Amino acid sequence: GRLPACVVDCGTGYTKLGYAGNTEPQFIIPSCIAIKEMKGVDDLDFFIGDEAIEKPTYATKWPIRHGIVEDWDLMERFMEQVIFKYLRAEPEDHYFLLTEPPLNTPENREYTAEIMFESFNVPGLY
Amino acid sequence: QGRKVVVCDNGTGFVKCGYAGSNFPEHIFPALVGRPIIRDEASELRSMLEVNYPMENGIVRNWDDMKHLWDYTFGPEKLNIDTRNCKILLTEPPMNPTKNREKIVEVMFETYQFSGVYVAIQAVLTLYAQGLLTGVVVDSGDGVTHICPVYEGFSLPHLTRRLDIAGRDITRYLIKLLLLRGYAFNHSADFETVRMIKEKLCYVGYNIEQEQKLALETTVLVESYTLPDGRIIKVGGERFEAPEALFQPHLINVEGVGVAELLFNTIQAADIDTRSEFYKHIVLSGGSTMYPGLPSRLERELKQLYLERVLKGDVEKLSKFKIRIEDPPRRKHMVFLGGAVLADIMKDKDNFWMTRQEYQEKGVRVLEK
Amino acid sequence: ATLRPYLSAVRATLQAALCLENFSSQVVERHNKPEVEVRSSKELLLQPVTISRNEKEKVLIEGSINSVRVSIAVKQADEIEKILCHKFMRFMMMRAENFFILRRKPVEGYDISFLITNFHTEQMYKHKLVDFVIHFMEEIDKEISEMKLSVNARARIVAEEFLKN
Amino acid sequence: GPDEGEVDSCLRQGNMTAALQAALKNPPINTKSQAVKDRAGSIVLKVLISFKANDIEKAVQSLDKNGVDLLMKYIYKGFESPSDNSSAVLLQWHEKALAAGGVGSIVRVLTARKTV
Amino acid sequence: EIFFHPEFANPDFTQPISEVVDEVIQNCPIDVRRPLYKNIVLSGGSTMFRDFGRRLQRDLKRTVDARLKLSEELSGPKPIDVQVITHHMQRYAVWFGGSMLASTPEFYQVCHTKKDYEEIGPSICRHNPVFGV
Amino acid sequence: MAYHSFLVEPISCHAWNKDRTQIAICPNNHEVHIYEKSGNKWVQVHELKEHNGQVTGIDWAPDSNRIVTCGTDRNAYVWTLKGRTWKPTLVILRINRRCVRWAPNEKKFAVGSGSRVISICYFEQENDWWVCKHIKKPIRSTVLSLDWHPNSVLLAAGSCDFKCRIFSAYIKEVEERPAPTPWGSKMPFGELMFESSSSCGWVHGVCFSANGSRVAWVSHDSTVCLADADKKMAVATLASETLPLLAVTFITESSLVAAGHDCFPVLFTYDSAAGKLSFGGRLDVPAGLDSLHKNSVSQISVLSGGKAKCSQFCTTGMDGGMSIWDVRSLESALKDLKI
Ligand SMILES: Nc1ncnc2c1ncn2[C@@H]1O[C@H](COP(=O)(O)OP(=O)(O)OP(=O)(O)O)[C@@H](O)[C@H]1O
Ligand SMILES: Nc1ncnc2c1ncn2[C@@H]1O[C@H](COP(=O)(O)OP(=O)(O)OP(=O)(O)O)[C@@H](O)[C@H]1O
Ligand SMILES: [Ca+2]
Ligand SMILES: [Ca+2]
Repeated sequence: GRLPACVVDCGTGYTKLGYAGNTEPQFIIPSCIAIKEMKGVDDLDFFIGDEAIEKPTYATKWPIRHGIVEDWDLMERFMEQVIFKYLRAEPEDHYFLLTEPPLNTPENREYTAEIMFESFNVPGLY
Repeated sequence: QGRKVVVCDNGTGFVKCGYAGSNFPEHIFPALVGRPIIRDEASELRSMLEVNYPMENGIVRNWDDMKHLWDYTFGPEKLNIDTRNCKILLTEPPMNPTKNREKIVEVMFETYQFSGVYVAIQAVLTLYAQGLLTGVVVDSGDGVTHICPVYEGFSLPHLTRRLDIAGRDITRYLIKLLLLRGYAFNHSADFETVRMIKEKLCYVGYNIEQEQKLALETTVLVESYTLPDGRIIKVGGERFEAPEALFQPHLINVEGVGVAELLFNTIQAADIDTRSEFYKHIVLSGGSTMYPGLPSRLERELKQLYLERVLKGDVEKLSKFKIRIEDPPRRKHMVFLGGAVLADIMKDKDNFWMTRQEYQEKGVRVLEK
Repeated sequence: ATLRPYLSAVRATLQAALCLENFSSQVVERHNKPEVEVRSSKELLLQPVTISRNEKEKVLIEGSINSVRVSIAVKQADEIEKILCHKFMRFMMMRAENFFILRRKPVEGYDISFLITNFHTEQMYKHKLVDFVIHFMEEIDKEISEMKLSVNARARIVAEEFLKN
Repeated sequence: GPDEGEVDSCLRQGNMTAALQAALKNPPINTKSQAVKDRAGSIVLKVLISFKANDIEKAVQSLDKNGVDLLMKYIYKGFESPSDNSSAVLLQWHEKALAAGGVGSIVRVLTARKTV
Repeated sequence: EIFFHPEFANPDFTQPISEVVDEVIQNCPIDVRRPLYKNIVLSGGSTMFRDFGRRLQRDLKRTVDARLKLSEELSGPKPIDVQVITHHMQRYAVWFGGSMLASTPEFYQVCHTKKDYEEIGPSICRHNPVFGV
Repeated sequence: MAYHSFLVEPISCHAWNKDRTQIAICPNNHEVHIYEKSGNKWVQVHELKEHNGQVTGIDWAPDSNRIVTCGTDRNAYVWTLKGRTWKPTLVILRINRRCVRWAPNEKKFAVGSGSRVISICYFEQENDWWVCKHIKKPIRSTVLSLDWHPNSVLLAAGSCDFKCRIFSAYIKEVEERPAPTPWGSKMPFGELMFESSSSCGWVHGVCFSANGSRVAWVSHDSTVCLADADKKMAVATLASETLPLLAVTFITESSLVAAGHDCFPVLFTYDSAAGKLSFGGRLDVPAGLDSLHKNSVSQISVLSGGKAKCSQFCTTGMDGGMSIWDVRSLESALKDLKI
C-alpha cells in the first residue's frame, strides 16, 4: 500500500536481502550462521551474515546446501536476524517474497509457508 | 476355407487388432504416425519425433497418414498377412457421416484391394459380445464419450448423444490438477506420464462430499508414486476429483450436463414401453470404463434422476424401478472381442459380406443397410 | 482421579480394537477405504466406547472391521497450556502425511484424532502401536509441562534483561 | 429394567455381594426405551460407587462370565457420564473386570449389537 | 575454463556445458525448442565471468549448424537462431526479477493473503500464479 | 513348530498341492506366487500375474491338479497346468462386488463374496466354459469363510450378518443326487438347511467335520460355536478370554484347533456327553511376542491326516511366517493336552 515489501533470495553461498523496487540489494550477506557448540533465549544468541564467517567463540554453520534447505531451525533464526537485525522492518506491516530452488519440493514450500506465516505473521507471502 | 478372417479396431488413440474368434486382441499398438527431422514402435520415440494422429475424434483427417497406418497395421509387424487373400472386419463409430462410411469401403476396395470386408456398428458390436438385442452402449475413448442407444440390433441416430469428455481430457484434467497440488509437469513433455499416473492412482468416487471429507480430514486417500526422473510425488484427493468431470462436465468448462445426466435424460426420453427395459440393460465399453468406481456412481446418479423426476419425490415408488448395469471384466475392449466373436460366427455363414468382385463390378456403396 | 489404570484400560481397549482387517467397499466397485471414517455400513460399525478419567481429559475409541479411529482430548489446566496444546496438535496435524496413523483434523469435541487404518494395522505391530498410543499420552503430558516451564523461563529472562538495562 | 427394592434391602443389610448380583438381572438390552437403559446404567453405577476398595475383589470374583460382559458393557455406558468422582472407582472396577474376563470381555462389549 | 570442460577436474563427469544445454533444449517440447534456444538467460554469480556466454553461444551454434548441415546433406531446413543473453544484473538476476515482479500492482493481487493462509491452510502457498506477460 | 520367514508383509491365502509337494500363496499383491521345497531351503517356481487386484481366495483341486483363484479383481481364474506354464482361464463370476474353495467332488467351486451371494460355479463341457449360478437366499452379508462337507453337495459359510449358515449349492447337472443327511432330507440349490442363532460378532471362521455330522465356526465376538446335527442341530458356543479367532478347523471328530487375533494357535475339545465345548489350551507355547507369529493368523489348512486325525497342521498368518505344526510334537510337548 504505502510502504514497501521485503525481498530475500537465499543462495547456497550467499544470501541476497533488500527492499523491492531498489536498484541493488540493501544487504548482500553470506549464507552462514553462528551457533553454540538448551533453554531460555539461547536461540536469540545467533549471528548471521559476514559477522559469522570467522567467529571463534561460536561455530560457523552452513544451512542452504545445493539450493535446498538442510536444517530448518537455523534458516529460521537466519531469516529472523535478516528481518530484525539487518532489515529492521515491521513484519506485520509488510509483505514478503521468498525464492525457491529449481528442485524445491512441495512439502518444502509448505514448510517455508509455515515458518513465514505462523512465526512472523506476515501480511503477504509469495 | 475362408482364407483367414480377421478383426481390426482403429480407434482414436489406441488401435486393437486380433484374429477372428480370439478371446482377446493379438496385437495392440498406439495409433500415431511418426516422422523424423534429423540425420508401440512410435510411442517409444516421441521426444525427438514428429507425431501425428490420423483418426481425430473418431474421424480421419489425413488420408496420407491413414493409408500408411493401414499398411503398418496389416504389415509384418502386427498382422503379417496379404490383404488380397484375406477378409477383414472394421469398426465404425456412431453418428458417423455417410461420406466417411463410403470412403472407408472405397479405400478398402481400391487402395488395399481386399477380397473381403464386413463393417459393423461399435455400439452394436459392444453389446454383441454380451449377447443381447436391446441395451445402452456408452463408449468413452480418447476422442469423445458418445452415448449410443441400441435396440433389436439397431441404433436410433436421434437417440445417440455425445459428451465432449474423453480419456485425453481425463489426462489433461489430472495434469492440470497435479500442478495446483504443488508439483510441476509439462503440457506436452510429460503427457504420457500424466496419463499413466491417472491410469494408476486416479479414480471416480461415489459420494463426492464423503470422498472430499475422507481426503481433507484423513490421510488415507493419499498415495505416493515414483516418476521416470526418479523423483516421487504424493497425490491424494486429486485421484478422484480429476475423473469427476465424467459425472459433471462443468468442472472443465464444457457445455453439457454430465454423462449420468445425459444417459438419464436420454433414458426418460424413450418409449414408455421401453423405459423399464433400457434402464435394466446398460453395457459399459471403452477405456474410460476401467476407472475403479464408475459403475456405482452411474447406478447412484441414474437412481437419483429417476427418483427426483420419474418418482418426483415418491420414496416408496423407487424400489419398483429396475437398476442393473454390468461392468464386464473384459469391458476394456468389448468392441474388439464383440467383433472377434461376430467374425467367428459369420465366418462362413451364407454370403452376407461385402465381396471384392462386388466392389470391382459395380457399387462402391454396395452396403445392405 | 488420575491414575495409571486409566491408560491400562485405554491400552486394553486399544488392544481390543486393533483387530482390524482389510475389506473392500460393498457399495463402490473396486474401492477400498476405512469403514470407521465414512461409516457407510451399519453392519460393520461396532459400538463406539468412551473412557473418561475426568471431566476434562478423556479418550474416545470408535472401532470398525477395517478401521479404528481413536480421538484423544488432553487435559486443559490453563489458557497458555491450551493454546500450546492447540498449536502442537495443529503442528502434528500438518504432518499427517508422515504419520499415516493420524488424521489431518481432530474429531469434533476432542483435542486430537488419529485414524489407525486396517492397512496401517497390517503394516505395523499392534503391540508396538498400543505402545505408541500410551507413549503418545504420557509424552503429551510431559512435553506440555516442559514446554510450559521453558516458555516461562524465557519470559522471566527477557523481562529481567530488559529491566536491567 | 431391574428391581430397586431387592437391591435396597441388601444395601441396608450391608451385604454388597447380593445387591451387585441382583443389579445385573434382566438388563434392558432388548429394550428400545433409552430411559430404561439409562435407569439400569445409573443403578449399576450407584451400586458400584458405594463399594469399598479392598472388598471389591471378592464381589468381582463372585460374578460369572456373562455377568462380567454385562458389567463391562454397563461400565462402558456409565463411563460416558463421569461425575461425582465415580471415574476412579469405575477405573478400579475396570481393572478388576479386565483381569477377570480378559480381552474377551471388552471384545464382547465392542462386538455387541444390542447393549445398555 | 572448468565450465567449458568438466573433464579437467571431474572423473565422474564428461559432459561439457554445450552438450548439457543442447540435450536440455532437445529433451523438451519441440514446439518450444526454438524459443528455449532463443532466450538463453544467464543467472547466478558463477556466470558473471568474462566471455562465458560468448563461448557458450559459439559451441551451441557450432553444433547446431553442424547438425543442420548433416540433416541438409541427406535431405532428398530453416536457420536455427540461437542467442545467449547477458543481463546487466546477471549476477543476482533471481533477486532482480523478484524486485521487478513485486513492484507491479499485480504482485498485490497474486500474493497469497494472510487471511487466505489462516482460513484455508498452508496449501494456499502451494501454487504461485505467474503474471507480468 | 516349524516357522519359515518368507516375507515381511501379511499373507492372504494358503494353498497346497495334491501330494503336498508344492505350496501356493499370495502376498497382498496383484500376482500369486507358487513355491516348492527342494531341501531345507524353499525356492519359488511359478508366478501368475493374471488378476488385476489384491488376491483374496485361492484353492487347489488336488486330484484335478488345478488351482482356482478369485479376489478384488471381480473375476475368477481356474488355472490349470499347461506344459511348463500355468494357463489361467477367466471364469465369469457375474458379481457386482473374498472367498473360494473347491468341492470334495473337485468339479465345481464355491465363490463366496461381498455380493451377498454365494456364487457356486461349475464347468460346462458343452460350451467349454465355466458358469456361475448364484445362491443368494437368506444371505445379507459377505461370505468370510466357506467350507464344504464330505457330501460335496452342501456348503457352509459364515457371513458378516453375525451368522454361519449351511446352504446347498448342488448343481444337478454336474453330479448325481445327494443322499439323505442328518442335516435334513430336502436338499435343493438355494435351500437353506441350517443357520446360526448369534446376533453379535462376525463369523470369520467356518468349517465342517469329516463325518459331516457337526459344523463349527468362529465368531469375532471372542466366541467359538460348534453345532451338531447328531443332537437335533444343537448349538454349543463358548467365550474365549483371548481375542477373536480368525480361522477354525477340526483336528479330530471331537477336537478342533483354531487361532486368530490372539496370534497363538489354540486347542479345544467338545464332549458329546454333556453337550458343551471345552478349552484345551495353548498349543503354541514358547520383537517381543510370546508366540511364533508376530500377528494374527489368517488361514489354517490341513497338511496330512484328514479332519479326523490330522498328522500335520499348516498355519498362515498376518506375520509373514509359514507355521508348520505337528500333532505328535504338540502332544509330546504339552502333556496336559487331551486330544
Ligand atoms: N484403467 C483405466 N482407467 C481409466 N481410463 C483408462 C484406463 N486405461 C486406459 N484409459 C483411457 O482410455 C482411453 C482409450 O480407451 P480405448 O482405447 O478403449 O478407446 P479408443 O478406441 O482409444 O477411443 P475411441 O473408441 O473413442 O476412438 C485412453 O485415453 C486412456 O486414458
Ligand atoms: N566476480 C565474480 N565473478 C565470477 N564468479 C564469482 C564472482 N564472485 C563470486 N563468484 C562465484 O559465484 C558463486 C556464488 O554464486 P551465486 O550467488 O549465484 O550462488 P548462490 O545464489 O549463493 O547459491 P545458489 O546458486 O545455490 O542459489 C561463488 O561460489 C563464487 O565462487
Ligand atoms: Ca541463486
Ligand atoms: Ca474404442
